[PDB]
Amino acid sequence: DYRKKLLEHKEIDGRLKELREQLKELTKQYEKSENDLKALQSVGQIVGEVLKQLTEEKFIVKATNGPRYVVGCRRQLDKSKLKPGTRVALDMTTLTIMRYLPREVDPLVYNMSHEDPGNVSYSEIGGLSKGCLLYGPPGTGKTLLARAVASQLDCNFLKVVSSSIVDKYIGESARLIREMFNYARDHQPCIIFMDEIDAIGGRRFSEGTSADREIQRTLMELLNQMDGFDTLHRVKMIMATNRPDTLDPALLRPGRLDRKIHIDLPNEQARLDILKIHAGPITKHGEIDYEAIVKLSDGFNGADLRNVCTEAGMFAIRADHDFVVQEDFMKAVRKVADSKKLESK
Amino acid sequence: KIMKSEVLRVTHELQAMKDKIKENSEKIKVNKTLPYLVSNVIELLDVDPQRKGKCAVIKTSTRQTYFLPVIGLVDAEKLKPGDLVGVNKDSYLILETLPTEYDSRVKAMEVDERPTEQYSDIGGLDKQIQELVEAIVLPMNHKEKFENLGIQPPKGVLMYGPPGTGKTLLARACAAQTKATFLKLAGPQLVQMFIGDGAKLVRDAFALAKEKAPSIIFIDELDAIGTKRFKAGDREVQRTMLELLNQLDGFQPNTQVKVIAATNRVDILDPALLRSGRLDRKIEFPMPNEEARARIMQIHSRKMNVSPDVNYEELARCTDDFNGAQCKAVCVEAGMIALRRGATELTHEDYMEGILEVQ
Amino acid sequence: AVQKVVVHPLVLLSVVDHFNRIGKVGNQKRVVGVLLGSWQKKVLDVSNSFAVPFDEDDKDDSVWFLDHDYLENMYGMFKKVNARERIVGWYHTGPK
Repeated sequence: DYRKKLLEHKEIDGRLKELREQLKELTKQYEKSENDLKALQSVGQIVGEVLKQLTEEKFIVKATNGPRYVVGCRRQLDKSKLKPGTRVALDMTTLTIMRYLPREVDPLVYNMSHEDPGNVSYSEIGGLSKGCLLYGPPGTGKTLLARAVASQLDCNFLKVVSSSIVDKYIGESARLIREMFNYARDHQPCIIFMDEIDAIGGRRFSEGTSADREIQRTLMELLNQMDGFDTLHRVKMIMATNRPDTLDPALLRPGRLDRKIHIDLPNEQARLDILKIHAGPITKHGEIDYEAIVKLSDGFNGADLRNVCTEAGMFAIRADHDFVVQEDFMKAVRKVADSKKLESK
Repeated sequence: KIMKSEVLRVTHELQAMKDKIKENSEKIKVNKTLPYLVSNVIELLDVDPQRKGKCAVIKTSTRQTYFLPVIGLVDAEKLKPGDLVGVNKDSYLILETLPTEYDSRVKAMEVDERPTEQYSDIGGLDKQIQELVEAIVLPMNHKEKFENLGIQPPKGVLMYGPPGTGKTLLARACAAQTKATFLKLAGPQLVQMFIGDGAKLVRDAFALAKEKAPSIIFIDELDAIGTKRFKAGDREVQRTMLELLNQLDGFQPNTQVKVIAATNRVDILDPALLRSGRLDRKIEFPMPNEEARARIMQIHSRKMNVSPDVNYEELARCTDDFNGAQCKAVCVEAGMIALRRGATELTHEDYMEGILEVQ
Repeated sequence: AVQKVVVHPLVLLSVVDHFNRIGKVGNQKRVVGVLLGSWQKKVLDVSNSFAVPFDEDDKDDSVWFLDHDYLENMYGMFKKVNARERIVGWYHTGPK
């Protein structure tokens, strides 16, 4: 009688205290609405540029539209940012200065913003313990690793695509080799990725045309800046490709590519580790046996092993079964992997 | 319960807040009614040293540059360098941002809602088309099971084979089953007179696929521009093409709308087209035999008044090394001269008459 | 906390209005007005203000009459027309 009323009143108090969270959470956003409505009251600002300063207090501004004006100094700001050569902002009333406007390339934001999150990718590369060559034996992952450390820190996102040395006009790409590598020599930290270099890696065996001679001339600038009269002790380049046969044996000198990393799945612990990191979100039956999948797989591609395992998960979803036994893994990874061996020419 | 009696005052304050938000929330309609012009927005992060640094660069349509910080409501897809933003008369604030992509010559390339033909128009290809029918039905309805199993559908499917096989009308026939928006694109459309057009066409395709609703983008004649030359125009198509491959390799959020491709020949096979997001689904579509051609010609000719005395042996013998769209042209031609033959019923000589007529 | 304040003559001319709209009744007591300003910055800047009907008792000094609904309505409408200024304090015209 008395002992039950404390628990019952605890239940009424429970259902009474469980209704505040449905309102007090959205009231912060509702008040944030009026906070923004009070934040949109700072309006009517214009821009300008400073060329010549006569008086330390009042100088000449240059507007983007073309007409020039002169403004004063606001009591809040100081003479630090007031020096000429810094783009600033102005107001329509009294031509006061609220703050400055830092310059940037319309494109510099694109070249300095593309970023890729994910910090576990550095430890999701599997059992893998002045230039690096990522060649193309029967095993993939050249992009998941470079994008794994590049997604970890990379200190930048200086990606160099092999399609940026096209130079449709006269082949003066030396301005871009010295321009971008001059940016690499300017910025103290720099990491360079060179993916799919086989397209620009012509062996120039026979007499090349004008299209090949300019690309091989950019390769001559690469020679002149790797083993020429310029060291590359601090900058690092990652030459990724697809076929390790046409990789410019003139460029295959060990003076540039110190080590060679054959991206494959040789070790049973590396294939088992990559199989376990790719087999994370998949659900299976209690019968688990990875040694048959790892043992039967010999010299395959990592991401394509993910595509074959998920292809076996779809072969198992054809029968719309929630649980997925490893029989379709052995027979579907077996048969589909044999089809990859057929299409591995 | 004496300590829990103060909750009533809190609920009265909250319902009073809901009663008082109607006015300041009501002026949203009269202040944010209509942005009268369109102004381009360029994102540029500033630093104030709360007193936090946040600003943006504005450009009006009349070529006038002004100054304003990043303001408005809660932004999720905003803060991108886009156009068609909300702005009042003279205060120049940002109220309603909406992406423009406007250059309608590329935006309105092929505005198709849905086609008429379906997958039940062919015969003898279920063993090789069933994988594609699954690969378009299960990624559209079974998104829930993709989290229990951890499955991400591939975005590049290579529908390759000899020409004239009707792969375009067949992929469109499956696009009727996709129920999504169908958007064609031709290979020779990337080669333009001006420079950098292919970047606008590719970023436009991923602008409508990325921005718009879940759709279907089927391209064809990709082999006509997929040449791996070692100036050259196909190397410019290597700039645009390798740019697209960079947008299918460097973009992990590419889990959105797929990109279906079809090549009429595999002579110049680009080796860089092998990836989970790239053209990994390589299902070979050979030339249909006389049996399969009699099947697709029978189902494509099931509407005309065909004579029941068809043993398919004469047409099976005459159809040697033919294709799907060729027998479709024989069916259409038979439906063309069968009208002027007087007999409303399709005869048996019209098959070889059309075969020797158009071929 | 606050080293100096800035008071515009608009509020004191609103005290001239306090002495104008009396109506010759014979009270002329310490009419209390609701002072408004900008408390955001360290310096205080009075832009404008308004008043509230304030009446005391003759003998008892502890009698004071204010209004919450008039303060929330005048402050609500004034904040609706100008949200850059909020309540800060008050002021009385009495010399003692």
